[PDB]
Amino acid sequence: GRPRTTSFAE
Amino acid sequence: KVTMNDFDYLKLLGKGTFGKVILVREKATGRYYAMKILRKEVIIAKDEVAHTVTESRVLQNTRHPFLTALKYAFQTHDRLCFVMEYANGGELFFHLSRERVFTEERARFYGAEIVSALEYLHSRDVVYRDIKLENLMLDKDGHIKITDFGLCKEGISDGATMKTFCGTPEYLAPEVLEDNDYGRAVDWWGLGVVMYEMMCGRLPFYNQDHERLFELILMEEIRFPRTLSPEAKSLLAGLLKKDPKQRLGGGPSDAKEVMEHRFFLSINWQDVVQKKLLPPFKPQVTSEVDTRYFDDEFTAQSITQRTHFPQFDYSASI
Ligand SMILES: Nc1ncnc2c1ncn2[C@@H]1O[C@H](COP(=O)(O)OP(=O)(O)NP(=O)(O)O)[C@@H](O)[C@H]1O
Ligand SMILES: [Mn+2]
Ligand SMILES: [Mn+2]
Repeated sequence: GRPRTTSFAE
Repeated sequence: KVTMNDFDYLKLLGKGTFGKVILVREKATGRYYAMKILRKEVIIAKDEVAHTVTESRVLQNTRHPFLTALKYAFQTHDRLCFVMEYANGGELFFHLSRERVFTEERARFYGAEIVSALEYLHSRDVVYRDIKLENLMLDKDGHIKITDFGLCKEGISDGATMKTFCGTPEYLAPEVLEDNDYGRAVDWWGLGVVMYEMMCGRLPFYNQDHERLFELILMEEIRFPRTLSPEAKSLLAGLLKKDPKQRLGGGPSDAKEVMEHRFFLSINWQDVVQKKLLPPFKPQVTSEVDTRYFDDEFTAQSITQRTHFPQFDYSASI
């Protein structure tokens, strides 16, 4: 499966 | 000088939580490109100016066959634009989601090209930090094209460290999930996660809740299918070692440790960078506007000096 993954930045 | 009206906006290729990528055609040349459009107001409000300038600088100053090349970098009164070479073959994510799993030889081909690209980046003192299937594209010939340099960090030579808590949740290295600083070895963990997905058909660690996922990355041990070759199990166990110092590629020689691993014994590293190896899959695109390797969720969507960003306004010589 696995859905779309998005990035982040603190 | 390059402007917004010099291009024909055809269709949406991808969308992030910050910006969008549209397939464009340059009016004067008739050539097709992928334009990453970022909104200035969102970037300034989230204090992400430094990362966006770095994305531009890395795209401008890098030259490698497995890295997406930049044609133009320009800006308007409210938008920032990157005119990159178009990767007709789509994301590795599209292909893997369809095929469920790749053979070890197919994974070796893609892995070798990513290692070559990461070696080049590390030699130019750049750490990528966002290795993922959505960022690994295929060109019209079937070769890897790493895109999205949004979380890159420049000036990181040898054992130099970084402090920003960033990346993609499912791909984060255990050391990034700890306090203080981390080194360049985070890119090898990322390589490990994509190689695992390609050969085992799933992420090594997964949970919909990020808090539980972070516990898995830090505490859970990796499992391998019984049928996976010993050389593949060894590559994955090495790249996915939790301690960066014990990780394959985590030592002073960096990429050399990965390149010399037995899984890559049949690989000639000069043949890889010179594109002499035959791709195991060639994208079956009929035209330059054929987006069959991009998700319908994106392609079916209809598209409609104090704020001056430094180190932009570029035009390629080659
Ligand atoms: N050069 C390119 N050619 C074709 N498609 C591309 C190209 N660059 C990006 N894309 C597509 O557009 C999507 C989003 O672009 P990307 O540069 O990753 O945006 P982003 O906002 O930085 N994403 P992320 O930070 O990963 O959440 C990618 O996942 C690709 O599917
Ligand atoms: Mn991305
Ligand atoms: Mn990004």
